[PDB]
Amino acid sequence: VQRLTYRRRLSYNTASNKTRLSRTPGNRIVYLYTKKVGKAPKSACGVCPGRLRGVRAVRPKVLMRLSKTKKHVSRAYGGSMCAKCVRDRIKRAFLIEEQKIVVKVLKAQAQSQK
Amino acid sequence: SSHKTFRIKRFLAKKQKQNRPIPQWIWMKTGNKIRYNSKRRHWRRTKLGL
RNA sequence: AAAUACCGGCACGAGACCGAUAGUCAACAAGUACCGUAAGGGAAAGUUGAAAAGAACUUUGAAGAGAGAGUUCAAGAGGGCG
RNA sequence: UUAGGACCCGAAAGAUGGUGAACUAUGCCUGGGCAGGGCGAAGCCAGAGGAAACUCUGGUGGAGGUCCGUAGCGGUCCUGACGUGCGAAUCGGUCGUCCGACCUGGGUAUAGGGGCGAAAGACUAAUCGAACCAUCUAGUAGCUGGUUCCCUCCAAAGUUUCCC
RNA sequence: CCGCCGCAGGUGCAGAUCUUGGUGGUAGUAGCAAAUAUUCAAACGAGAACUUUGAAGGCCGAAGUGGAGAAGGGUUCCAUGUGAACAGCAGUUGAACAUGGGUCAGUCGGUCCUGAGAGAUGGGCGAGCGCCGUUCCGAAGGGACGGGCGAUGGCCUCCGUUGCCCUCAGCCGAUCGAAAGGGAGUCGGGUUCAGAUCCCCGAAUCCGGAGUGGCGGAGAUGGGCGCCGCGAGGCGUCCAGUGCGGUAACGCGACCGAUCCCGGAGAAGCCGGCGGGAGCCCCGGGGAGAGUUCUCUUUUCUUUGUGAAGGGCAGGGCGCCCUGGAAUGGGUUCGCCCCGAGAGAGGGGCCCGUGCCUUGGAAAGCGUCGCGGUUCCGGCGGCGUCCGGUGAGCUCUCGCUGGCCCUUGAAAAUCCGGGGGAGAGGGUGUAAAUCUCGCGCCGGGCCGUACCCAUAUCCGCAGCAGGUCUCCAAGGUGAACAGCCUCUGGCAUGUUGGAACAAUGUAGGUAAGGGAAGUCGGCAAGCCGGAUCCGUAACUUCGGGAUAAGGAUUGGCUCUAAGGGCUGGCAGCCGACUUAGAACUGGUGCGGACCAGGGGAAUCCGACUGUUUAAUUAAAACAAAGCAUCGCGAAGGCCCGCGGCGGGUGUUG
RNA sequence: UGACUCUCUUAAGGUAGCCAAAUGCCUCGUCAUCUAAUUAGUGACGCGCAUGAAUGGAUGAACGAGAUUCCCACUGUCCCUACCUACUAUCCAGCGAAACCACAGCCAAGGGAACGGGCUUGGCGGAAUCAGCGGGGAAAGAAGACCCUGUUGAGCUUGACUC
RNA sequence: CCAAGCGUUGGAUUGUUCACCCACUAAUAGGGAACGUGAGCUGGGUUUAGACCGUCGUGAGACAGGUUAGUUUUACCCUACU
RNA sequence: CUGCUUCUGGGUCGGGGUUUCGUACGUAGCAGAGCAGCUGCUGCGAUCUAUUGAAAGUCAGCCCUCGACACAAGGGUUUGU
RNA sequence: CGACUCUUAGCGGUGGAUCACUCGGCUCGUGCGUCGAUGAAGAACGCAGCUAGCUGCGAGAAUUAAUGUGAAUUGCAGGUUGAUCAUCGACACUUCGAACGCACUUGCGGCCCCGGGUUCCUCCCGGGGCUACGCCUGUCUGAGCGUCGCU
Repeated sequence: VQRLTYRRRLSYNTASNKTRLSRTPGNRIVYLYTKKVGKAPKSACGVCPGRLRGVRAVRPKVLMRLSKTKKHVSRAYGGSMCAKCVRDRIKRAFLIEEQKIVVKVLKAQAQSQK
Repeated sequence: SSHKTFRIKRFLAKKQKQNRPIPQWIWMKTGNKIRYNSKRRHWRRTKLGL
């Protein structure tokens, strides 16, 4: 039964030195040294425990090769922030900026009776 | 080891070329006093320093 | 400046000195071989003969080793051999 | 008779300036590693018995400087083997621990009256109640040991006084 | 070389466990006894217990005596010759000796980064070599977008390289520090006596570069108007154009943009349970070649390929998204868990796919059977390389989910997305600036690469039973990576043989009857031992004690029943392992070897786990939680330094 | 015996507890228990030489390669030895050390530096050897680690002396 | 009294020589031989280094006062004996 | 301690005797818990019974052969009053 | 007769004393009294037809040029218009080293200038020269609510 060796000098089971079983066209099993499991970008908001959508989960120096559209979603804060926390901050941007006008108009109509 | 430095591999390269016997035309000279090579350096016995 | 010092250095001259277990650790491929991780520790080892003339040749042996022959004043000097 | 190496050999020491954490001690950094079983913590489910309060029952779950036990790591007893050894500490059987105050490789920090020490004056390169190297140093010794030709002539003392 | 007369001394040896060298007796003595083992023929050769080949018998038995590495070694590698020395017997053999040979990279490492740390400068200290210190007592930036004034190369075209000066800049420490951390990107087949992810062939891929960019595609070729002409088309003008689709999640091949700001990836522990996908093993067939065939055996054994990068599809995952409004609460896991902050049910979206299919690709590999070139060959050929099923299987890997912590489990290089919108671009065109889209062109230096990697290449003076970091891990028995036996691979018994079979040993056994009477002492040995079914005391901190104690059972055979998938309260088809009950049966033997707890009643001490005198002491010692004092509010407590506006606790209160 | 009382020594006079304990000199303490027999063990008894409360006292499940006594089971530990097996030793071919060694190597007594291989006096004494063996060689080992001395040190201590 | 020919034991506790005791016996007499006998063993006790207790000392430490853990080497020479 | 030709002697092998163990393989059976498959025959089945005190070993340091089969008058070194 | 053992002698071994030699020390004396950024001492690694060491030397590498000298060198080959030796003044002198671009890997550059890849054209390739610290004299450039000055 096929017992098979490390192919590199690194003779330790470290995160760099990780392999998988690969049957070749020579009808023999040999270690191919696997790439690491990439992570999708986590949200810029900081209340979303899950990772983003529409962005490739890949090791971060590979991102040079990826096309622009593989790295973002087509939206305001695309590939940076989640859809949930954007549209709650479109509300928060608005209802605060409205509340500014509510006290702005009251400011003069709290002054004008004196 | 297998993993060498260029300075150490140069050190080992010299100590190989010094580890050869005398030429047998050297003892036919006039003022000849050399029988064998006294500084011959075996790899079990003497361990080269380092 | 001079008179003065000089166990290092570069040249030399000499001796009521030592004679290879002596005299420097070292007369020689000696601060060499070797040892210690390192600092450092640190040896042993001169002489064939006047001249290699270093033993052609033949012979037994698997050879190492011999037996005759030969070289030399001398192998009773045979390549760590006055 | 002295002072000097002072007739020759010899201390335990002391001082000075250096080299060591490749072993080991401890902290740090970055890696690797650890069968198969027992016990069954909370949480949870359903059922039973009751008036609630609740008291049970059988499952589930998979806790623990938890247990048996392998590799690992150690090293109890035989006071076995060996004891001019395989070995300047090994061998065999039997043993301690084996999810954690765990084991371990590199890297790195601490250096000699100092280091580090779950503390034994243990460990610090086969060296430790003060490592090793070179020098001061031929240290000093009222104490041991030795102190090399011949013949000839003379020939003792172990008592007095004083003395760390 | 010496006599006599003087002169001078390193001037006389048996001793000093004297110093150096040499040689004895012991003595052809002790010894050549750790890990089961050799045997037969033959070959070469002067010569064979040892070499080689063949056949046999054995061993390691996948936690190996196997196949590869890291440290270290440094030529030990490989071939050929040699037999003096060395290899503690021998040698035709060797890691010996002597002659030559051997390590090929953009992709594997180093290089790059920073970690703990190390360490210049400034400053401070110091008699001084220096030391401290690493952001601190410092004028610590030699970088870029913009604008005239000029020099320049190409028809100075208008731009590249600049010169002079305006506006912009913090992120805060030179440098060093990992061949196991981070860290873009190479794989298949073949080839050597010794080298291959490195050479050859064939497939790619990464990064950087391009001066007038080598071509495409995108940008980006729209919409109103006023004329001819059956109608299309037509000739002119206005304005528009930094891309589009989906309710959304987000998708499509591009899809302008600076100083700046924000963020992400790099970049996070151990452990448990469960799932997905591989590798291997297993089950039922079919081939191909072997082995057995005295008898039985549709037999037993071997073998039955498809790389990277693409594309598509599974299959996983989702703490994404729309509908809708949920109690008679419901969905759902092994456990959980989930929900009016939006469940169920329905419909989409994304990510990962290492699986599968496909380009690669059958042309190669392998299995075979057959022909040539006697030899010079990746030789030309023919057949096959198949169809399935299982699973709490083991190993790796991916995901989901919980536990644990007075433990919270790295930094940087490098890389990317966004937010802004300063700018930039062309005026209907040969459109422009611009493109993270498809292809094309060039380039990738330097160093390491052999071999051993341990009962013989390392370190213990040695081929030393010691020590020394990992990866891969078959079949049976079994709870098992235990032990025992076997396959692949490896070996020749561990520095010798032969002949005997005495004492004394060393290492295993067994003993009638008694049974600790032995002895300091049950030391050593022995008993017990696995599983299933009953049963389990004192004491207790209620957890334990506990496998307490004490019993019964166990083989082989042959049935019975029970426990499930899958298609249309029942049929149809596929089960894969376990449990219980039973009969029969042997000379009562059965956990048959192997593996594998003697038990009880007390006392002393230390709670426990842990640690300790490496090499005579593993304990009652040390530690430990807990308890209790003591100091100190920082110009401080405690402590270091030769020194200092020094340093540790202190990234502390 | 001394709850009560007074007194002395520079302060208090050992309280709760525990005990011939790992702590008790006497001592093999006395009593009970275990045995046929117990300087052992366990349980008591306390005028305890010289127990005692974080120099911690008493206790105590679980735990222990810790130290003890007993009981059951099992046994060559033994009565009392015997046999077998493997590797040695043994003999042989090949190879081949070492420690040690004044010269050496048979005793009885005597005397002697008071325990002789040698001397004296008697016993006596026969080549060269092999396998064993532990009586002797006051056997080898290593300038006694005990002890004492030295105007020799070192580690440590403190109320030594000097800083 | 002649007399050492021949015997003089098995055990509980004790490291013990000594002692005491149970039981047998013909009897359970005393001794020597470097207080026989460690290259014969054993290592219980003493009498290293680790630890604990008590008393003692200001302390380091002391204690024929308890307690526990604690490396037992070599013959192949010459003799003697076999 | 023995043997190595009285035409015989030892050796070897065979056979006897002895003795150890406990009933061989094959084969047969209306024996066998049964079960499967064929309409009572046919498979599978531990085991049991018969053949069968069978089979196997038995001097290497057991006993007797007179049966096969070779072999056996040799070599070496020494010794004189 | 023995073997064996001892003593003596002859011879032969083992061994390396003795004696005799001495291109070496040791000691005293004399004359000189000279290293280095123009890269020292020291170290590393190379260099010979056949060469390991020693010595010699440095990619011009057991030496080059010049000078003197006048036929060798030599273990073995091989090939006077100056062989070879000494002398040494000219030239040359790899890497590390005070050690110098920054690091110590032989790892990374920065700038100017040449030649290939060209068709100065910016990467790439090779070559060349600079690129350390402390400091003196001057030089240039900017600094300061330093002390003033004039506008």
